[PDB]
Amino acid sequence: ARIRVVQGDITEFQGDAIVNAANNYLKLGAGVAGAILRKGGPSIQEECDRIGKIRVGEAAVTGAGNLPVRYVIHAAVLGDEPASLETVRKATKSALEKAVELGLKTVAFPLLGTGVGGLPVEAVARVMLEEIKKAPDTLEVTLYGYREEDAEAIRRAL
Repeated sequence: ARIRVVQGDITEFQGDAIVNAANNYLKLGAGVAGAILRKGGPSIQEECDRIGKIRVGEAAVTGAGNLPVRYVIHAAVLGDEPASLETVRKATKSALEKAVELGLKTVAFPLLGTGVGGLPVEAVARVMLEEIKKAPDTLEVTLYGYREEDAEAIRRAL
């Protein structure tokens, strides 16, 4: 895979899709998921509802409403199970698996598990980069740090 690192609002990403740090109930509540719902519109939650609960570690795909991107890949990092580097690794792999299957060429990922999940940026960046590097070169993953120091931490892990 190809990798870019930026600092900013993931909802403004211009590409094929963005990954949402989701709970397995696919409920857009706390975190940026709330901003995603806000800017994307209720259609995102509606599609999530139609899908129903999934298992922590898995991912689900829906449209992105009014977001510049086409899809929102919901990576379930916590909920019925606590966030951990293990759930982060699994959710990342699942999100990537969905991206490849849709033949996407540009997808943005946040540091899964570091928001509501409360996991450390350095450890999460490491785990996610290991999984991302296994993806095909046809896919370019943009990692978003919500603070400049987070983006800098991701770059140090490259």
